[PDB]
Amino acid sequence: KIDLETPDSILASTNLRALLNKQTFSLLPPLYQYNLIQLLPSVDREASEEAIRLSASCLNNEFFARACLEWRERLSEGEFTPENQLKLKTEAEREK
Amino acid sequence: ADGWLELESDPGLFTLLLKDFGCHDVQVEEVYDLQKPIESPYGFIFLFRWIEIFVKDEEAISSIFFAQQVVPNSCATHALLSVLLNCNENNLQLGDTLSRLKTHTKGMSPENKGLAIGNTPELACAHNSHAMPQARRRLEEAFHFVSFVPINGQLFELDGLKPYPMNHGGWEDDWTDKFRRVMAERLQDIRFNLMAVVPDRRIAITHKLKMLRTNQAIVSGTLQKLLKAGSGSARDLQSLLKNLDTEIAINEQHLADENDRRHMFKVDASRRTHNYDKFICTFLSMLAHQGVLGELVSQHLLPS
Repeated sequence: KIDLETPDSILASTNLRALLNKQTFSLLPPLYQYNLIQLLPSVDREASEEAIRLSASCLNNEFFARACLEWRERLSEGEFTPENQLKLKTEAEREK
Repeated sequence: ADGWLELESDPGLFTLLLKDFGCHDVQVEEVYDLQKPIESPYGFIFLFRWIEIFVKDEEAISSIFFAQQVVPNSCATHALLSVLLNCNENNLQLGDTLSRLKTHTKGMSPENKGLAIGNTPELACAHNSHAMPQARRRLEEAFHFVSFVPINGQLFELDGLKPYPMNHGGWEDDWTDKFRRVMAERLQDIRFNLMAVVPDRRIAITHKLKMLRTNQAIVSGTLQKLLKAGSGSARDLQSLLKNLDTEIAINEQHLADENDRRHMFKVDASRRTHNYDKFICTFLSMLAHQGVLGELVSQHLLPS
C-alpha cells in the first residue's frame, strides 16, 4: 500500500520503535495477531501461545528496539530494494 | 583462521554457552563489587575495552592448558575454556566434548591447543548458535578476555593473545584474596567487566532444600509420634522444627529468585538470536493494509 522497501519510504523518516508496540499490535484483528505472533521469538510466542494480548516486555525490549533501529537504517541504506534482494539471491546461489 | 561469529558479553549468555558445551555444573555471574564474598569460584574472566613473572619453560606451559587464540572471534569460548579445563575432577564434570578436548591436548603447545579449540565442530556450533543476526550478516571495538585461575598453589593469568602464561601467584593462610589483591593492583566503568565462574547456584539451593526437608521430616515425625504417645518435655523438638521451617522458607525464596533469573537468561537468549525482519515487515504491511499506518507514521516522524 505504502512504500516499505525503498530509501524514499516515509518509514525511513519514522521512529519505528514507537510505531510497533503493544497498543499498535492490539489494533490488529485476531487472525492477523496470530499469524504475526507466529513470527516472534519462541519464548514470547510461547508466552502468548479472542484478542491476543502480548507480554508487557514482548515488544518493549532491548533486542526489538535495536531491531527496529537497524531495520530503519538498513532501509535507508537500500538493503530492501528488489534489486538488492535479487543480488542477494544471486549471492545465495553462489554460496549453494 | 576460519572465523567464528561475534557474541555479546552477558553472564547469562556465557552460562547458556557452557551449558551448550555439555558442562552442566557451571554458571557465569558478573562481579559488580570486587570485595563481596564469592563462594567456591572455579575462576575469573576479565574483559577490557577502549584502553591503551612469565612462565617461559617450554615444558611448563605445555603441562597446563594454556591455549593460544587462533580463531579470531572465539574470545569468550577461549576464556571460559582456559578457566574450566584448568579445573580438576573433584568439583565439576566437564562435558563429554570438553573432557575429550582436555585429554586430546595433554602435552600440546599453546598453538596446537588453540587449533584443537578452533577445529572442534561442537564448540564452534554452540558458540555461533548464540550470535545475533547482525553478527551473521556482518561476517559478510569488541572486548579482550583474560582468564584467572588457581592451578597448584599458584594463581595464573592466561591471555590467549600473549606468548606466555602469566604466573604471579602464591598465598598462605583463599586464592580469592590473592586474586583480589592482584586485581586491585591493576585497577562502575564501562571499559571493564569482571565475571566469576561458579558452580550452578540452582543445584546447591535444591540440594540444601532437600537436606532441610528431610531433616524437617525426621523431626516432625518424631514430634508427632511423641505427642500421639503422650514423661518428657518437647520444647527442643518444636524449636528445632521452627528453625528448620524458617530455613526452608528462606531457601525456597532463594530457589524462586534463581529460577526466574534462569528464565530471564533463557528469554534474553531467545530474543538475542532472533531475526526480527519478517516480523517487522509483516507488522508494517498489516498496519498499512488495515489503513492505520498513515496516522501512526504521521505521529512518530523523526525530528529534523
